[PDB]
Amino acid sequence: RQIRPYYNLPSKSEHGRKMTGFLTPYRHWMWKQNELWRNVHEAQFEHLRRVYKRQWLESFRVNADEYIYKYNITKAAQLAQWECEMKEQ
Amino acid sequence: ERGLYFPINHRIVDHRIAPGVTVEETDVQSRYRRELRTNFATGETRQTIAPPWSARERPTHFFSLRLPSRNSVTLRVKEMHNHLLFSHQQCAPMLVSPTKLHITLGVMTIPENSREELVKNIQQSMSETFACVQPLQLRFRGLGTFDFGRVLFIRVVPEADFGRLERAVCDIRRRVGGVLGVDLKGNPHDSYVPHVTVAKIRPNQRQQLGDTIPQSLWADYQHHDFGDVTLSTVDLCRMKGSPDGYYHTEGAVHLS
Amino acid sequence: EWLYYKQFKTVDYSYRVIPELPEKYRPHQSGIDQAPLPDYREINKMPQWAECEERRQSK
Amino acid sequence: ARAVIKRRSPQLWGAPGAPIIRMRGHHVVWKFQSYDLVVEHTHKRRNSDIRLLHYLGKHCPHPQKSLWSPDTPVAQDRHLFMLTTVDIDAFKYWFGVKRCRLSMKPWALLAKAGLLPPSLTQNSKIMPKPLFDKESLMRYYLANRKDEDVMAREKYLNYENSMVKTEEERAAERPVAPYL
Amino acid sequence: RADPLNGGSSMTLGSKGSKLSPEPHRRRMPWTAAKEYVPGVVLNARDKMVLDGVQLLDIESIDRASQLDPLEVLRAVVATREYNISTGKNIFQLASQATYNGRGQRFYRKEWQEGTYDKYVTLSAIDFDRDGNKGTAYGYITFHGETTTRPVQVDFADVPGWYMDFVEERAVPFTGIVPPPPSIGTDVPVDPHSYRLKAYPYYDAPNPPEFVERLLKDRGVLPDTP
Amino acid sequence: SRRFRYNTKFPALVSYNKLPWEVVNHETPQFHMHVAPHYEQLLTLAASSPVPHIIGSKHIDVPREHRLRLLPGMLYLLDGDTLPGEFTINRVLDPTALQYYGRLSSQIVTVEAVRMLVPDDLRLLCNCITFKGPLHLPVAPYASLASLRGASSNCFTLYHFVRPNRPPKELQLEKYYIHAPCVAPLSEFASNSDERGNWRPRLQAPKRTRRATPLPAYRPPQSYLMGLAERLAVVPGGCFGRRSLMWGHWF
Amino acid sequence: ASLRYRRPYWMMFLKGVDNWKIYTVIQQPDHQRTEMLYQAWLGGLDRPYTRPKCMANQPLWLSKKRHMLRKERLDGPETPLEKYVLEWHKKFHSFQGTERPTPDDLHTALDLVERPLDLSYALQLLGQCRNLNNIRFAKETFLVFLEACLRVGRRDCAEYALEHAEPLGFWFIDEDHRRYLQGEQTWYKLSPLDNLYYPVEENAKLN
Amino acid sequence: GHYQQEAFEARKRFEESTTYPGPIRAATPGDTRFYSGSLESILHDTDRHYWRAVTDDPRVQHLIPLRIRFKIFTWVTSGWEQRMQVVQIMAPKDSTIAQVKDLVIVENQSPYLCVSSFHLAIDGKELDPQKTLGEYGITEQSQIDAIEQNDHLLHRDDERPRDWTVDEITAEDVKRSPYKEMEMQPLQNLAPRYEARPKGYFGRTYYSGMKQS
Amino acid sequence: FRDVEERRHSRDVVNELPNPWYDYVAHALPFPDRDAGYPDEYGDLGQWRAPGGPGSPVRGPRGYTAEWRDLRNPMRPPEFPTPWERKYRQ
RNA sequence: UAAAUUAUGGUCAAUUGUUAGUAUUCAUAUUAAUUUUUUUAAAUGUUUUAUCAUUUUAUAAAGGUUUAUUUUUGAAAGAUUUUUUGUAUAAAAUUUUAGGAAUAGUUAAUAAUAAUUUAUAAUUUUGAUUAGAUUGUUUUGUUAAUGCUAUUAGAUGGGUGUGGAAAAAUAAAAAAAA
Ligand SMILES: [Mg+2]
Ligand SMILES: [Mg+2]
Ligand SMILES: [Mg+2]
Ligand SMILES: [Mg+2]
Ligand SMILES: [Mg+2]
Ligand SMILES: [Mg+2]
Repeated sequence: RQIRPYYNLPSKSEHGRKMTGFLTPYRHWMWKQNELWRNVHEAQFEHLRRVYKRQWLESFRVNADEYIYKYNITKAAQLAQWECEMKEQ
Repeated sequence: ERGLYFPINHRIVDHRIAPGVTVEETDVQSRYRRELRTNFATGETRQTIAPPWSARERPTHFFSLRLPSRNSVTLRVKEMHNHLLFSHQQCAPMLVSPTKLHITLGVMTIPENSREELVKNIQQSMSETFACVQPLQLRFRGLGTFDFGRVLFIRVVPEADFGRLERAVCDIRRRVGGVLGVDLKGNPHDSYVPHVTVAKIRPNQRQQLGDTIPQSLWADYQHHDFGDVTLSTVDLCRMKGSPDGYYHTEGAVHLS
Repeated sequence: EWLYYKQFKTVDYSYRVIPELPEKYRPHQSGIDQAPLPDYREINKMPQWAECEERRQSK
Repeated sequence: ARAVIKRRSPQLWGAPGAPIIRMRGHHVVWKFQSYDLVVEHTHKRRNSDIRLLHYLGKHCPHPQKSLWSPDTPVAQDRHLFMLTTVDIDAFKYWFGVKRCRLSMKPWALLAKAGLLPPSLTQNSKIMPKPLFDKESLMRYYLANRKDEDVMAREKYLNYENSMVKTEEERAAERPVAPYL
Repeated sequence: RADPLNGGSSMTLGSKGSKLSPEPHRRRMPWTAAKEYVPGVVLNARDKMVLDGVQLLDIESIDRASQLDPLEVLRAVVATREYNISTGKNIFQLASQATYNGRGQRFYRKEWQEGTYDKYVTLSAIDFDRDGNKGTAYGYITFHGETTTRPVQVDFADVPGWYMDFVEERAVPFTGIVPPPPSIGTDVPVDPHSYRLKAYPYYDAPNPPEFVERLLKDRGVLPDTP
Repeated sequence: SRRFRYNTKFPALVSYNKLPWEVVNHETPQFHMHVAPHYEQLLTLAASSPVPHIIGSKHIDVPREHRLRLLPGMLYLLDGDTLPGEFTINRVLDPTALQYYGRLSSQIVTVEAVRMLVPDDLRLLCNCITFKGPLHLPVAPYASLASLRGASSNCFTLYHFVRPNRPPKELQLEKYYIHAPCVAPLSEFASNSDERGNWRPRLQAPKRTRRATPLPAYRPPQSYLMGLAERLAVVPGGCFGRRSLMWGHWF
Repeated sequence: ASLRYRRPYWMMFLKGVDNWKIYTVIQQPDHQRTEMLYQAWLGGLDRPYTRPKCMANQPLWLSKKRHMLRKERLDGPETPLEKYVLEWHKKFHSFQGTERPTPDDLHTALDLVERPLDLSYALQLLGQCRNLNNIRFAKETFLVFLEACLRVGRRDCAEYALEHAEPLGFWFIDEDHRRYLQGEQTWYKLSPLDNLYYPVEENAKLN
Repeated sequence: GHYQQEAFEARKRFEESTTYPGPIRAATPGDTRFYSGSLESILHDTDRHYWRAVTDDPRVQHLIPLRIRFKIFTWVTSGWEQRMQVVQIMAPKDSTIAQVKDLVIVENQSPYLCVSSFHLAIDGKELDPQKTLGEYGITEQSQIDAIEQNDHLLHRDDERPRDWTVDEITAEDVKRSPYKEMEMQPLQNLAPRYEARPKGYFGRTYYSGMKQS
Repeated sequence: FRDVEERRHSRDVVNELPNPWYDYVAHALPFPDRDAGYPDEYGDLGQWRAPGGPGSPVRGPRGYTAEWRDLRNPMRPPEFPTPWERKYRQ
């Protein structure tokens, strides 16, 4: 959740929530610091995201065109076989 | 309440309008089934279309099957004229006189200089093409429109000896337009649509008559049956309306 | 906070304010008659301080 | 966007949301319990199969003695084992190309495997979270920063295309005499 | 979408932000646009204990028996005035006091002048509705010595957070037209002695030492004994 | 959010969720809000390079018949003050309206007067803006405005004809955003100028023995704040910039 | 926590309205005749009436007609001042008024005082001109107010206006006007035409 | 843009060809009304519902699908909104603008549009009812507006319709016009129930091209 | 952080060693590379059949040809006189 | 219309009732179940927010359906400085009652038509519609075996129509913007 501490700006109202998120400057500075640290984490995280993306794309190229090699040979063979069976026919 | 909540005929997306427009910016309203109304309903027919350079020049001569005397066709077209004129007599200038009724097998432009070489050569090739063909019994029922509803004609049904016509025509098409270069308003590798032209609006007429023949006249005769006719006679005709009272005839061939 | 919202019949405890619908929600059906017309001359009698300051105005 | 919210199992955004890699298993006695690594949507239905993109694997959270390998006087190998099956082609596809999310427990797992760095939630409570000030960081950065082109090319090789053509395979692939 | 925080990085839901983009996330709800807002609850919230022991009247109580000592009326007016400034001063409360309804003056909100934040509003014109303390207020925004090209409705003009400073040099009569103040890079040649830039696009402030002390005394690096 | 493909949901005839079509009312201040920042750009163009129909010698004259197929959209400048015939005169004295001409009057010619002229039949409009004195821009010799006596007798007027209650499109100002350079700063080095010898180059940066004076020490703000403007997606001032760069917001 | 999905779409951003669930069910016949009865209870109409389809608030014209048919108090105006105060409430308190008072109208209003009652009235008008309407005064404003507090023989209110003039918003008080209340100058003003000191009892030294 | 002049120029060069045989209509298919999907989609006439790899000969367009824009006052619950409705005809290439008015009048199905006389105009300039589309360079892409009689009076409170929110609707006008059709007094199924957009939808300022805050 | 880490990472020798998990994607395609033990057209299990037989995809297809020359009579002594064991050639 | 070998290959089908003249799957058997036993579930307060408001949070209530249930990205995923595209709602198969008759806001064409448009209309004995029973097309048990015998549960109309999508009124065991 978004943490609401007790020294956030208290809203005096009976018609609604008792505490408005508004920060003591200290809280803002703090939050900034913590969030810098997690930025450090997510940098490497998304770095790995796109790294694996190109890894997967490259493997797809190589294996898929190996596949197209073998497959085309197959369907060329079948087609030859057919036109032969039709000459025989 | 008396049918589908959203009638199926009313579900229409217009893809010739930009994407996102109809969702947010504005809605576009149109009667969309005038356009979707098909080629059977409107009575249009797709004739071999001219290349622009050929489209520029007037046609001079045409091939025709001459209708014999005592036709089912001529009779029934006369009956149709009677009915049409009793309904609306504004048709009177549109209609073609029953004297000029003929089957149009193709249209062509001959230049006036090379005139005799072309008529002799054509006539000869024509006689060779039709040498083996015996007379043709063809069936006429139904009406159709050329040139945006300006030309109103009787269709030739492919139910009969029509098949033979198609080969026959496609041969002269490949001689007259293929061999000696002549302007056939279409491609010589394409077949012409044979027809009997009944009503027509010429350029001069168009001002007083209007830009299209109202479909309200011929709607009821649209599928009417005009009957069968056997045809022994092929003509190559130049179009002059005062020489003999029938289209002036430059050449002839007898099918027998 | 939560105690305040609790008085509402919100089914999911969602921090929204949903009122109720009483059988009598309007004055006329609660038996209350038209608001009584004010007697005008009675409220236009000058107040005490005004009379006292008229007394010290004549002095 | 439900009028009366389903209160117990809320989420973020509409359902089905972006696919998230979860660990889930039916609850039972602790002695038999296994987990499933599963790529699925954010909003689950009653049976987890309805939204299930892929099945990544089984993970058994019971340290086991290795009776498959011969009893080995090597110290480290006779620590107990923890067994997990990862499907890593599907993992790299989903995570990399499809841009998944991750719950924390699967993250710890895949960290152990060497597919991901250790998670955000794994805390040695020995060390604190670090401090920062921009001028010191700047001094360190001015101290060490590599060349622009070196860096650009590294980003090229990591993110964009890896496999490249040395001049040799060019020369070997270009047509010879009769059509040259 | 148009402008994400840290590019897309999804490793936590919180990693994105509290809003994915400045732009409204559904097109059917435009007001979801990212603004700079203000604590309306606290800043309206006027003090009702100022109105203790006062004896206010109402507008439509005109009755002879109803109203009171002129002395009581005066302390009533003063109590009411103190009740309206009891939080801060609204623009329209500041503007009615200044010459020409304060056209040309620079209205800064408290938090706009503290920290590396520097911003104010030059007043172009004002519409007082029948009620003062409310209305519409238009002007030019000046942020870090960079100014708007055209005037704009001043947002949160009604919320009582505003200060200004009256200068005769800036006053404009209703006849003439309030000029936009020059953006310091373009119209006026940049000068260091006249104006120095607080903060610039890649800058941010050094750590104030008391915050550092406090955060370490929180995380338990520096000890704190009862 | 992107715009969706097509509307198959609701009947077209009824049109359902549609952004309202914005229409410019000439009675309000809002009119000038739209028209003003265009005028300035327009004049700017006229100060640099020529545009053909901008400058007329005399008031255009058309028949009643062809009135509305000729006039609307027309914008032309005249030397004197003469108000178009068969046009009821409205003075614009309301300050809110006058307000939007601020930038145009300060950094271009001073605005002397503004006039809303409405045809007797009420279906046509003329916005008439009278400028006083010379441009606060430099004016080129080959430029259009150089053919005018009111610039470079010091008053001159802009005339803009438009239909009332139309979208702020068909007042045609957007054709004018052609951009030509002001050649005033380089006029110094042309072979025509005799001050070109008073010029001296700086090729090399001068040796510097002192660093820039350090900024005053940072005071952390004392009041309550709305939280990270990063995470709230608020651009740096709530003004301009990208949400990724948080510069100049408090901390 | 928004009411978006709880109530009909047109009710969005609905505030201050009493028990909004009412206007959800008003279509139903019994709720509708309930409302006929309610409108009749509010009065001001010839006919049985009901507010239009989806409206939660009452129509502007209707509440305006309710406001103008509502009989003002003070049916007995005697002093010119009371007349002018009734006209004042007519002009400037009119339902959804664009117009706003002028310091000249307040001077005019303040010159009609005789009895202390009228002082209270004029002073509450002034109260509305400062606090409610936010209107800057002129120099002569304190002149007017001062001579007005003299006319009724109550000088308490004048010095009470001096000791704090900032809340009441008198932005200029000539120093002699201060002295007159502090007791320094026997007289507050001299009438040039009269060449005598005001008030007259202090002018007893001038004689 | 670029397309328009690329294809225009292409057509114009195609017409100047001395040698062309003409197309073979067995090789130049029409379009299908029969294709997968429930919806019926109308496309460009150069385009087909199947895959045609080959570029067909440029044809002159004998039916030009004009779009003509109107202003409607749409009732939404809060009050009136002024929005835009396009009417789309197919107008023959050589047609006269009078005839375009006539085709437009027949094609509109909404009761609120054509009540009085309207004038066609492009970027605010009226068109001659006398002359051809050819002269004015009207194409599908061209933006054509339409202007009613009372439209220049709409800045007043009279001609602009009166919403029952702020205005009396009386037994005078309960029996007349859109008010009558609307059934102001709520019924159980709520009558024709119009689209509603709330008051705070755009904020305190209504919709605009320019950002006002 | 990234920089310090790259530094102490490149400094250790146990790295610069290929990691099968980190480095590549073995197979990106959704279908397998070769047929493994799945039921046949007759419904018979993988264990009941070996691939490559009659169910498999078909292989397809004056003077003298180049295959005429390689052939040689067993009567004539061959190319290089490889000492075949008589029993084996039998 | 000829045999075959370079020899067990291409990975296990295998059936168990002590009856009573004879004809016919029928009592007493094994396996599987109900009879039969508290070693796996669980308690209420969902949550932020700019304050009487506005953002986030979309399929377990019942009714009994056999020619039946069908769909997008505009939400999120999601990465750029702004206008961005096209593809979808449709169908085909499989459908129960021992003794069997008619069904109906109704078909198709027209079209953003028609509570009275036009027509020689549509469903049915190749089993309809009503009516009974019943939660539909990878799940079980028995068995050597073509069989026989199970499979829950979950989509119940509209009426200011919000939302990307109605799936929107207790009944989680889905971490829901530090
Ligand atoms: Mg998106
Ligand atoms: Mg249910
Ligand atoms: Mg049933
Ligand atoms: Mg079916
Ligand atoms: Mg179906
Ligand atoms: Mg209901």
